[PDB]
This record gives sequence, C-alpha cells and structure tokens, in this order.
Amino acid sequence: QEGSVCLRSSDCASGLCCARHFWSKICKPVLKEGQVCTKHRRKGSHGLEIFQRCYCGEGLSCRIQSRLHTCQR
Amino acid sequence: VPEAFLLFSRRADIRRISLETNNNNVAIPLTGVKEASALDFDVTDNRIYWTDISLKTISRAFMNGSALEHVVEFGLDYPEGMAVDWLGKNLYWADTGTNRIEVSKLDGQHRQVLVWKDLDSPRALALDPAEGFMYWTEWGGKPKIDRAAMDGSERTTLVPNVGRANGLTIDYAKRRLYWTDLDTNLIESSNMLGLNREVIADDLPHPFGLTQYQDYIYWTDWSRRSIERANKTSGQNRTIIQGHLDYVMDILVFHSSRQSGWNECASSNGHCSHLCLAVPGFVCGCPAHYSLNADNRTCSAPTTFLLFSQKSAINRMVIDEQPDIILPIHSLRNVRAIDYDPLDKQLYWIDSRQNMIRKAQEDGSQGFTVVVSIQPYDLSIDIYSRYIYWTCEATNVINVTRLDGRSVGVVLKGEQDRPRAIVVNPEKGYMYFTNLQERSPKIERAALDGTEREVLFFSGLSKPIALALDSRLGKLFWADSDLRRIESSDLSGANRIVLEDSNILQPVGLTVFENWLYWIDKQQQMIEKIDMEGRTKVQARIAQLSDIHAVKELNLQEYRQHPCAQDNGGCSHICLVKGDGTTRCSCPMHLVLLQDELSC
Repeated sequence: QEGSVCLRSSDCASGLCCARHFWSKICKPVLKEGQVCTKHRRKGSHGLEIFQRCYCGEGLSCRIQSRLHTCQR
Repeated sequence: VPEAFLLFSRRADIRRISLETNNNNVAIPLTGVKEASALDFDVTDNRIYWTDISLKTISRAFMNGSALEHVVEFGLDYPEGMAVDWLGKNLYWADTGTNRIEVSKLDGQHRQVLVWKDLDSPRALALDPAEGFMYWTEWGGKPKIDRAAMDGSERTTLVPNVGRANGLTIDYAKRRLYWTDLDTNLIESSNMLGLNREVIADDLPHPFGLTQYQDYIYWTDWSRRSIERANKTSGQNRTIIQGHLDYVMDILVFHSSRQSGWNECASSNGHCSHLCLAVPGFVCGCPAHYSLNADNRTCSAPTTFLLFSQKSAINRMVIDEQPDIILPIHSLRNVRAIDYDPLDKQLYWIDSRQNMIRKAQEDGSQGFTVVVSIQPYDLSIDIYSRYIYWTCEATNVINVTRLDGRSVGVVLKGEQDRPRAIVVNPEKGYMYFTNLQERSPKIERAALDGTEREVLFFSGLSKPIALALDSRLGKLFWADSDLRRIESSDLSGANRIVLEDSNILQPVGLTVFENWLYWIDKQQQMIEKIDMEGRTKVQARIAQLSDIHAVKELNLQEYRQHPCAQDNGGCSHICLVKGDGTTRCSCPMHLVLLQDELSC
C-alpha cells in the first residue's frame, strides 16, 4: 500500500517499490513515463540517499533529456 | 545590533553555530524530539519552530528550551517544509505527504488550508510577507518552483525545469532566490520573477540544505560531511565552516536582519477576527471551513457540513461552490459508525475492539464515554427525545440509552433476530432497521418502542449495512455491501427503486444532504453522490472510510415545535409522536406503563 512501512520490495503491492524516506522505508510508487529519475553521479550517493526514488516502470528506462534524467523507453 | 549565527537540524537534535570559521557547536535544549526536519525562528519572540516527522508534529520553544509546546498535532504526515511569517504572526507549513500548504497563527490556532488542488509534493517553503508572496519547491514527478500570494491566490509556476530543489532562501536585500538541486548536484539562483537563472556552484558531491546571509551562501553536504560557505554571486571564496558533521538537514541564518520589513498585518492584526494573510498589502483569513462575513473582517463557523470517519480519523468537509480536514479527536482505533447532535454540537461515534460509544466536540475538547462493556454495531440519535438508539452485535438487541449515559432500556430483542443497521425517524415515531438473520436477511420497521413490527423487504438483499432516510420526502435509503448497490423506497414499504448498481464496489455508509445521497465506498476508496444532475465523484483516494453523516443547520424554533422537544412530553421513558399529532408515552421491555400515563 502506498505509504506503508516496508523492509523488502515484496512487502509492497502492485505498481510500487520499497524506498527509503528519511530514516525509514515506505512503499513509494514506481516511476512512469517522463517522470524524473535519480542518476547518481558517484556511487555511494546511492547509499547516502535518504529520499530515494523508485526505479522506472515495466517497459521504461532511466536516461537523460547540466541536465536531468527521466523515465523514457 | 546583536550577534548573528546559524541554526541547523540533525534528526536527533537542533544545533546552533556561529558563522566563525570553526567555532563551537552546541545544541538547543529541547525535549522529546525524534526526527527533526524543517526549521524556522521568530526574533521578536526569540522562539524556534521545528517539524518532527517521527512524531508527525510541528512544535515550538524558546531558545533556552523553556515553554516547549506542540503547535500542530493533527492531520500531518511528512511536514518537510515550514516558514514563519514575522509580520502577520502566522505559521506556514508544507506537508509532502498530504500534499498541502497550510497556515495557522504561530500558536497553532485557526488552522487553514491555502493550496491543496493540483499540488504534487511541496517540500521547501520561503515566505516574503513584505511583498505578499510565498515560494515553495515541488518535488514529485516533474519538480518545479511555484509562487503564490500568501493567502493561497495567484498560484503560478516560476521555475519549471529543475530537479528536486531544497534550500529555498530569499535574499531579501538583493531580491534574489537561491536553491540547491539534488538531481544535478548544484546551487542555483534567480530574480523574484523566476527569470535570470544562473548556477553558482556546480561540482558539488551531495548537497542538501542552504541559507544565504550577507555576501555568502551556506550549504550542507552529506558526502563532504560539511557546512560550507561561498560568495553568493560568483561561487568563489569557498571555505569550510564545519567538518565531520554527519547528515545536516536544512539550515538557516538566525538574525533580526532577515525578519524585517512591514505590512498592514503587523499593526494590531489588521483588524481581522482570526487570520491576517499578506497579498501583493493584506486580506483577512478564516479557519478552514469558516466563511468571511460581509465586513471582510469577521468569520462564521460552518452551519451545513459533511462528516465522515475512516478507521482512526473523523474528517469534516463542506459543500461549497469553492477540502476535507481532520477533526482533532484523540484515542480513535476502529471507528465503526458516527452520528451528530446539533443541539449541543456534539459528535457521537462507536469504536470497535474497545466496544464503547463516545462523544466529543468538533475541536475534540469534550471527550466523554457514553456506553462501555457486549459490542455495539450502528447508532442513531433521536435529537428530540435526547436518546441514542443503538444495536448490539453481541446480544442481538436494540438498546436505548440517554446522552448523559443513563440507561433507558431495551426496545427490541429475541433469538433469531440479529439487528445491525439502524436509523431513527422521531418526527413520524418509527425506527427502520436492518435485521441480519442467518441465511435470510431483512429490512424491518417498528415503532420507537418496539411495537408495530413489520418486514419491509426480504428479497434482493444480502448484506444491507447502512440506512438513511429523508423524512421530508418520506423515503428510506439502504446500501447492500454484497450486492454492490443503493436502493430506496417509501417509508411505507412501497416503490422499491434501484439507484446505483453500476460502478459501486463496497458501499458501506450513506446520508442525505439536501437533494443528494452521499455514499462511502471503502474498497473503491471514494465518496460519491447522486441527484435524487447525475452521479458525481466527491472525494477519491480516501483511506478506510467507515461511516458518513450529513449535518444540516438546526434552527432552534423549528426543533422546539416537536412535541417531545420540551421535557420529553411528560414521558419517563419513551415519547411517541404517532398518528394525528399527539405524544403518547411508552416504556422499554422490562417496564410496563402505569396509571398516571407518564411513568412506569
């Protein structure tokens, strides 16, 4: 459920992933088309991330449009 | 001319440091803070204002730590941003969870919702009341920087093509906006209008918070574990103020030089009765759902509204031409059903697991327990006789008790009878109820004293769970959960009509407002209504809605015209306005009526 406390991604329902929000993890929605997605400049920015986004959707891919990155296909 | 310093939050505590190149790092003596995020201050008051996301609250306290008090305890989720308006003496906050930018007085009173529609994720928030504008970062799917007048009006999107922005700080003197970008790892600036947009520092590891003071910008970096300074114009003169700091959430420079200027709200609240909000000078605000009077200065409390509960919340909502708010009622677990008394403005509900019936004001300051353990199911209030009728799931009974708590008795019992939903009709002297018998459910009708029993329907029923009635038109309404539909009939029993059978999923609750039948749909997660204009959605994505109750304006003179309204019509137990237009006394099932015709 969107907002539920999770530890594994499989705790979350369809269309959702388990993402770190602050000092806990909650079920966030998976990124659909055009929505901005995280591109980590250095490895460990991933680790440091306290406001993590989900991955992209079923048939989608996270690539570039100092610019930013969106879920394309 | 006092000292200037920086304040920052680090989840566990809020710390205070000077601008000096490597000085001391103390903590503000606060108590019971778990996950601090959003910061702000008040110089005149010398008060600090913070947001806890573990506690789900916005609190305040003096810098010495004394007078710690919760300013906002209800209706929050993730309040990630929040600013203090020093001229109006109002608190502004942005909840990224509820997706709402809100406002109240600094003390917490007269809370109002400024923007809530077509809003994604309001994170950071900066106020400029001297000019009447507020600014906030939006995160979500397509991040941006929006600006609106500090009352809610004139909402526009200033900076459209940015990542997640976080340090939102107005250089009040030079009229520029500085922010961090988390997805580009850079710090950027603009003019007040969003144009003239050039980056200041772009090779940053992992920045987060930011504040500008004089000719310097200050930011936090998690990878660098640092608080850094740089020239707010060039991005040069880049030295470290603090190192070896793990996770520095937000940060703002504390000096009277920031909370300066003037608007009309600073001179005796601008003569508003509640809120004074700045605009590009001022305008008087009301609490959520209150309405501005003809004078443009005073407010009036809602008269006709809608009440709906979830499992652990009771929400209020208005039927205006122009959002739902959470009523502050502590100790809610599994709210099964609600009801309302318009005379004393008291809100009655039945909690499950706890097996009690409770009452409290819309402000929650009257919290009193009516019935205690045996488990109730549904409740209906005879507002005239001042009795509450209820059903017992455990003992299959229709018990009746007074509003004070004093027991009146039982009106209907017997084995094989299994009464669940109930709705009372004191104006005509009858009660209509749902009797969920094994393998054969029914909708039934009896007089308010349990006499004159009859079955209204027995077919095309499976799980009737909610009842409502329009006494003026003389109709009865019920929702079957199993058959996913809403039906209505004459109170007599005639004219059974299907209203909706098409896009219903889990109807469990309904009430008549004016010429509309509102209904809850637990599974489909939405409130809908139908013109008894066509079916209209009212409120989607509602959590675990459980009961709904439309409350209309109760005029006193009109109420008193009822015969039982004054001193229960002489009756010691049950007043019945039957037939022509006269009262007649009656008693519960364990007492027989006496000689005086009034007592038993």
